[PDB]
Amino acid sequence: NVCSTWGNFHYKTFDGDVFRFPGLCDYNFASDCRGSYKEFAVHLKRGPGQAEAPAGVESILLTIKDDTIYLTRHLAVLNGAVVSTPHYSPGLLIEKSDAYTKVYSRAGLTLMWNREDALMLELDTKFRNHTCGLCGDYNGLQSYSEFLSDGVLFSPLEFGNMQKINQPDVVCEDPEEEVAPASCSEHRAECERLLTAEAFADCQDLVPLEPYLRACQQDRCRCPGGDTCVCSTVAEFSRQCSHAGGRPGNWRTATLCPKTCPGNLVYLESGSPC
Amino acid sequence: SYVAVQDYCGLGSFSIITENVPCGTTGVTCSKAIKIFMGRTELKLEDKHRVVIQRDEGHHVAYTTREVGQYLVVESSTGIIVIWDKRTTVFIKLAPSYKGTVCGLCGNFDHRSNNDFTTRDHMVVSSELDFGNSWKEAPTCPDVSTNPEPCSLNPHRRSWAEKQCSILKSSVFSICHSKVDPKPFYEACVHDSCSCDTGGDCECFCSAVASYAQECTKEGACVFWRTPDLCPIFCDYYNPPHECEWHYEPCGNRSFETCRTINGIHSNISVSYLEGCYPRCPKD
Amino acid sequence: RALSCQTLAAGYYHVCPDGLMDDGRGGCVVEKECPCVHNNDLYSSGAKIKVDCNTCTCKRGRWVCTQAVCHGTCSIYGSGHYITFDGKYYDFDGHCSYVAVQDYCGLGSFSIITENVPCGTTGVTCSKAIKIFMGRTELKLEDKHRVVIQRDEGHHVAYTTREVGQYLVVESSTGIIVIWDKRTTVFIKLAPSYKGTVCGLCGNFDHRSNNDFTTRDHMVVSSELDFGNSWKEAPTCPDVSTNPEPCSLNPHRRSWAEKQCSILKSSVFSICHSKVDPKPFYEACVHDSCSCDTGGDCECFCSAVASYAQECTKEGACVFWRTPDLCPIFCDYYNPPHECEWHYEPCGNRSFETCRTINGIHSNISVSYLEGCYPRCPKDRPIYEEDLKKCVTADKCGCYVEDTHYPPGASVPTEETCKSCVCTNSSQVVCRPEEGFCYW
Amino acid sequence: MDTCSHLEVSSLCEEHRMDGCFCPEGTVYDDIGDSGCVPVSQCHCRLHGHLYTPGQEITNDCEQCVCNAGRWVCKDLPCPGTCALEGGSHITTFDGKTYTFHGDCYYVLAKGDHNDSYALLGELAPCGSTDKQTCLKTVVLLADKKKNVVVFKSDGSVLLNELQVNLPHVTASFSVFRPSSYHIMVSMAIGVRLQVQLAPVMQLFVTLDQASQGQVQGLCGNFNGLEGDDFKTASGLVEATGAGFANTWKAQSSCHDKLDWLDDPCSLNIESANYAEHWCSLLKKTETPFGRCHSAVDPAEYYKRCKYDTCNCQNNEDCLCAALSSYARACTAKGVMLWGWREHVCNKDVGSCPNSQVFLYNLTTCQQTCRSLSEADSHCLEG
Ligand SMILES: *[C@@H]1O[C@H](CO)[C@@H](O[C@@H]2O[C@H](CO)[C@@H](O)[C@H](O)[C@H]2NC(C)=O)[C@H](O)[C@H]1NC(C)=O
Ligand SMILES: *[C@@H]1O[C@H](CO)[C@@H](O[C@@H]2O[C@H](CO)[C@@H](O)[C@H](O)[C@H]2NC(C)=O)[C@H](O)[C@H]1NC(C)=O
Ligand SMILES: *[C@@H]1O[C@H](CO)[C@@H](O)[C@H](O)[C@H]1NC(C)=O
Ligand SMILES: [Ca+2]
Ligand SMILES: [Ca+2]
Ligand SMILES: [Ca+2]
Ligand SMILES: [Ca+2]
Repeated sequence: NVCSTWGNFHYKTFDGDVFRFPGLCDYNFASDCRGSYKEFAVHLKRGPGQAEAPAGVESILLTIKDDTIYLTRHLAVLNGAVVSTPHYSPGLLIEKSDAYTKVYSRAGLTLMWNREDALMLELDTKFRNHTCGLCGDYNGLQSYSEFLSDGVLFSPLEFGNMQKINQPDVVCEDPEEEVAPASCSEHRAECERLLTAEAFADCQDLVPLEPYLRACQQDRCRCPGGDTCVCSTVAEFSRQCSHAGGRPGNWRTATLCPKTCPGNLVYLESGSPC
Repeated sequence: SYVAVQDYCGLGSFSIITENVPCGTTGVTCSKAIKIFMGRTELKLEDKHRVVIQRDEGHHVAYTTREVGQYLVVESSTGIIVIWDKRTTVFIKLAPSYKGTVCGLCGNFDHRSNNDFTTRDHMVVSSELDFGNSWKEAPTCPDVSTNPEPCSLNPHRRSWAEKQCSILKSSVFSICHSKVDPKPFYEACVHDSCSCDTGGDCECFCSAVASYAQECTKEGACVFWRTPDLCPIFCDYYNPPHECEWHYEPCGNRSFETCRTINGIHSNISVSYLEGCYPRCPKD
Repeated sequence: RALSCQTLAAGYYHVCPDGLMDDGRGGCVVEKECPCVHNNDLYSSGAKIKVDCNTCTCKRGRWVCTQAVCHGTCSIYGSGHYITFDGKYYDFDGHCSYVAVQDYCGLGSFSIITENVPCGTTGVTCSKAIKIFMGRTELKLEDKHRVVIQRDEGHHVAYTTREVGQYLVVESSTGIIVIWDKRTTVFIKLAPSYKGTVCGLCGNFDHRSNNDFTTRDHMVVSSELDFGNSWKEAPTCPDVSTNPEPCSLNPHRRSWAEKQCSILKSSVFSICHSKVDPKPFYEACVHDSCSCDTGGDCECFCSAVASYAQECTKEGACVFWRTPDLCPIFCDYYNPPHECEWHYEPCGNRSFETCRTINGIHSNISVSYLEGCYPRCPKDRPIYEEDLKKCVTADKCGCYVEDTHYPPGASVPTEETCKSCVCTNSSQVVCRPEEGFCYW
Repeated sequence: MDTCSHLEVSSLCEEHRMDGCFCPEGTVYDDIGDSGCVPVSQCHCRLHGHLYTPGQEITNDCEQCVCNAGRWVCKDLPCPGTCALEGGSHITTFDGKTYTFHGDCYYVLAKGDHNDSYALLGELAPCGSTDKQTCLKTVVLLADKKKNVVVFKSDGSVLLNELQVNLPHVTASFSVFRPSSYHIMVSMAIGVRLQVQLAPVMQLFVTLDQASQGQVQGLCGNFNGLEGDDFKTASGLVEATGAGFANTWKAQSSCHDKLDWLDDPCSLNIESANYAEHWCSLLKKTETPFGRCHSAVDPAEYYKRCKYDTCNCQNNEDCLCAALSSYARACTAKGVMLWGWREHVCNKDVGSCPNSQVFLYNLTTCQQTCRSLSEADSHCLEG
C-alpha cells in the first residue's frame, strides 16, 4: 500500500493510523527488517523549523541494496556524483518533473516527493511483515503492533522518538510532550464542507474520510490566519483520490489557495503528464 | 533514450527505443536496455530477461520470444525481429513491406545512403552529432559536443589492446580475409578495449571478436577460434550429471527438432549462424 | 554442578542430575560416552578423522592421534602475498630476483629462486618465473613451460615433471616438491628431513614462528621491508620503502572489486565458513582486483577465488562455484571430435591408472585436491599416458627414460657409448651393444 | 664474485668468463664498505644504517648480537609476554594472533595449568542495542589456591570476597594499587601482573614472565612461540575460526554458542563512515603527533580496528578515544612516548583535572602521597 507524510507534521502508515509527530532531527521513514539482508531503507530529514504553518524536508537518503540516492531541494546525487535527470540505469529510474520528483526501482519501490512538504512511498506486497520504519509494519493490521506491542498503548510522540537515527557529530533534542490542547471540533463543519465538495465526487468510495478530516481539525486551529495549512490536506486527499484510480475536478479558486504558472498554462487535476 | 526505429514519421504502428548509459570514464556510452512498443503492448529487454508491460486486453499482436545459442530472439507476426546478445549488441531486422517508411538512428531503409542523416524535422545534415542529438527523447538530456578518443585518454592500456585485437589480422582468420574487410572491426576492438577501464575488460574483447567471427560464418567461413586460454566457453554445465548431450557448436549450422517446429510453427528468417551451445538429444 | 562435555576442562567456577552430563546432542549421557567436537561438527565416540598426514579418534570426549611429522609448505601468491613454513602471512612488493628458499644457510644441496616484476601501474609486483638449482642441474619454469639448463653430465639427480589438473608439478627424489599454476601461484613442499636447515623468504621451518624474519646475516628484525630487502640477489636492484595501496590509488575500480570479491562471503561458500577463515582471502581478492589496471583483470580474480576454493577442498568441502557467467572453464576442448571423456572435476577426488603407476612408480604426496579437467578413459584402452594426454592400451604407452617420453617402438636416444636402445612393442625399453672398438 | 654479503655466488654461476678487473684468489670484494678486495675477516656489519665494526656489540629487543666476520652472532635474552583484551572484543594472545569474538558469558581468560596456581576470568556481554556491540563488564581473579576471589567492576568498587575493600591493599601473596583513580594495577608474587583501565572503556593487560612458557591455557593462548597452535582446544585438535575455539572455554554451561560475523560495520552505518574515516585516518599522517611512532610500530592494524570500532559502537567518540589510546600505549612501551597527543581529539577531560591536578603522561606508581614516601619501599612494584 502507500505510506504518506504531509501538512503540519501529519503522517500516515501503511495501515492508516494518522497521527502527528513534530520531530525535527532525523528519522527512519521506512526500512526492510527481514533480518537476513536489508533490501532498502528510506531515511527522512526534517528541517530546522520553517515556520508555524509549514513543515518542510531538507533532504532524503535512499539506499537500494547497492547504491545510495541523496535527493535535495535543487539537485540529486547518485553514488556521490551529480546526475542530470532523468537517468535510465537498468535497475533504477530517477525523473524530475516540475511538480514532483519520482524514483522507480525494480525491487518494488516507488517514491514520489514534491520538493516542499508532501512525500509518499509505495511498496509491493512482498515486504509484508518486514517493514520496521516510522511507517510501522506492513502486516495490514490497523494499529495492531505499531502502538500496542506489549499491551502498552504507545503515544505517538514516544513511538516516533524511538525511530531516531544517531548522527555521531551533532546532538539533537527530541520534542517535549506538549500540553493536551482542546479537541478542535469547533471547525468540523468547515473541514467537512470544504473536503466533500463537487470536485471530489468519484472518490467517496475509494478513500475514507474520517482520518483526513480529523487531520483538518487540528490543522484549522493550530494554524491561525493564512490558509496555508488547511489546503495542504485536501491536496493530499486529492492525491490519494488520483492515485487510487479516480479523477477529481477543479477546486482551487482565486480565493482558495490558488496557484500560478507562466503563460496560458492552466492548473488542473488528473491530466496526463505527457 | 534515443529512437532506434519508428514509423511515426510525419499514423505508424510501432517503435523501438534504446537506452544508452556511460560505461567507462572516458565519456563513451553503450546500450544497456531495449524497449519495444507494438500497438499497445510494451516489451522490455533488460537484466538478461524479457519483461512484459501494458499487455493489451484483446489485440495482443502475435509475438514470440525464444533463446537461440547465446542470443535472445523476439519476432513479431507483423514483420519485425530483434536479436539481442544480452550485453550490448542488437540487430533489428525489418520486412521489405516497411520500405521507405521509417525514421530514426537506423536511417529510412530506402536503398539510398546519402539521405540517412535526416533529423527529426526532415532536414538533411552533414554532422553526426547534429543528426544524433535530434532524436533524443527527453528534452532535458544534454547534447553531445565531441567524440572522445579512448586510447588517447588511457595511454597505458594501449599496448595490451593493440596486442590482443591483432588476432583479427593474424593467420587464424586467413580464410575470412577475402570475404570480410577486417579493418572496421579491428578499429572497433581497439576502441572498445581502451575504454573498459572500470572492471571486466575481458568481456568487451570477446564480444568484439565474436562480432567479426559471426560475419565470417555468415559469408561461408566457419572458423574455430576459442581456446582454453582465449575467451573460453563452458557448455557442459547444462548436461545432466554425466551424460554428454550439450556441445559447443562453433557456427551453429545444425537444424534439429523442437516441439514448436514439430507442430508446423516456423520463423521467417534464418538464424542458423548464431554461436553457442546446442543440444544433441538422444534417440529415445 | 552441571557439566556439559564442553566445560570439562573449564572447571565449573561460577537439567541433568548428578553423574550424567549434558552432551549437547540431546539427553544426558555418562562421562564415558561423552562425544567430541571439531570445527562445529559433533562426532560420537569411537570415530575416525585424518589431519593432513595422521589419523585421530574420539576416545572419551578427547582426541587421540598418531604422531607423524607432516611435510612443510610455503605459499607464494597474488601481488606479493607470502605464507612461510610456520604460518606467518605477510606482504612484500619487490622488483628483483629473491631467494625463495635455499640450504646454503651459513655445504648446501639446492636453492629455489623467484623473479618478481611489476604488474600494474600502482607499484605492486608479482612473480612470473621460477628457477630450481638441484646439485648442478637448473630447471626454469617460464612462459608456461619447463626448460632444462646445464644438465649435469652423469649425476642427473632423479626428478619428475608432470601435469595434474591445471597445475604443473615438479618433484625431486631427494624430497623437494614445487607446484606451479603457470600464472603466479607457487607452493613449495619439503620433507621433514630438512627441518631447521633452510633460510629465505619462506622462513626456516622449525615449528616456531617468532624467528621467521631472519635476515641474510643471521639477525632477527621486526620489519617486513627490511627482511625482504636483504634477500635480493643483484646488489644493484633498488630497495622497497613503502607498500602501495591499490584501491586507494584507483578509486574508480573499487566498486567493481568489492562486488565481485563478495562471493567469498556469500551463501555459495556457506559450507566452508566454519573450516577456513575467509577474511584473509577476501582482502587478497580486493587487493588484487584494484591493481590489474592494464588489461586482463578477469584473470586476477578467478585465481584469487580458486586459491580459497582449493583450501576448502583440502579441508573436506567440495564446492562447485563456476558458472557460464563467472570464470568459465573450457574442458571438452581436449576431447576427440565428439566422444566425451574429459570432465571438469570440481575437487579432483579421483584416482585412475596411468602408465607410470602401472609399473610401480609412485609419488610421495597426495595431490588429489587440485582443480581442473580430468580424463575418464574408455574401457577399450584404459591407461592414461601423461606426456601426450592420451588414453591408450596398457601395451602402447611409452618408456619414460631420463624424464623424456619415447613412443613404443621408437629408437630410444641414449647419451651412452656403443649402447643402442629401443622401446619394445611391450612398453619395455631395452638396450643392446654394438661392436663397431667396444663390446657388450 | 663474492662480495662480503652475498657469499657463495660462484656455486650458482650460470655464465662463462671474460676479461675485467677482478679480485685475488681470496679477499672477497668489499660491498658493505667502500674499500677494495679486502680479506674475509674484515667485513663490516650493518643494521639499519650505522656501519658496525667487527667487534662492536649491540643489544636488540630480546637478544644481544656481536658483529663477527661479516655475520652477526646473536644470543637470546629473557623478555616477558603480554596478553591484551581491548575494545569491546579484541584479543591479542601472547603470540600476536589478533581476532574478534563478540561473546556473551563468563570465560577463562588465563589460568595456570598445574592444578591451583591461579585463574583470571572476564565477563564479555552485550553492551548496546544489538548482539554485535559487546563490552567487558567484570574481571574476577581466583588466587591463593583458589581460596581468594577478587572482583573488579567497571565502576571502580574493587571488592574482595564479596566485601568492599580500601586501596592500597598489600598482602604477602599479592598486592593491588590505584595510582590515578582510572587505573588499577595488581601484582602477584607468582609472576603475573595485571593492568585494568576504567576509562573510557574497560580493558585488560596481563603480563607473564618467561619462565612460564607453555604452562598457561585460556583465551590468551599457550605462550610457546608458535602462533598457529593458539587455537588448540583443550581436547586435542586445532580449530579454524575464532569463535569455535573460544566457545570451549565457557565458565558457565548454560551459556549459548556464538558464531563469527562476516560483515563490516562501516557498511551498515553509512552516516558514521565519514566521521570514522576523518579521524581514524590521523594515524597515518606523518605531521601529526602519532607520526613520530611510525618508525617503531606500524599503525595499519590500529587504523583498521579504529575504523571498525568507530563504525560499530553507538558511543562513537568513546570508542574512537579508546582505540586511539591503545596505539599511544604500545608506542610508549618501546621508548617513543607521544607527548601532548590530547590537544584536538580526546581533550574532553584533559582540562577537567581538580584544583591543583593537571593531566600528566608519565604518572607512575611511586609519585604518590606523603605516606608513600613514609615507607618508600613497600609499594613500588616494577615492570
Ligand atoms: C511470417 O510472416 C507471415 C506473413 O504475414 C506471418 O503470417 C501472418 O500470421 C498472422 C497471424 O499469425 C496473420 O494474421 C497474417 O494474415 C499472416 N500473414 C499472411 C500474409 O497470411 C507469420 O506469422 C510470420 N511468422 C511468425 C512466426 O509469426
Ligand atoms: C619418495 O621418497 C623416497 C624416499 O627416499 C624416494 O626413494 C629414493 O629413491 C632414490 C632414487 O630412486 C634412491 O636413491 C633413494 O635411496 C630412495 N630412498 C630410500 C629411503 O630408499 C622416492 O624416489 C621418492 N619418490 C619419487 C617419485 O622420487
Ligand atoms: C503476515 O503474513 C502476511 C505476509 O507474510 C501479511 O499479509 C499478514 O498481514 C501478516 N500477519 C501477521 C500476523 O503478521
Ligand atoms: Ca499493523
Ligand atoms: Ca536513406
Ligand atoms: Ca621458524
Ligand atoms: Ca602459541
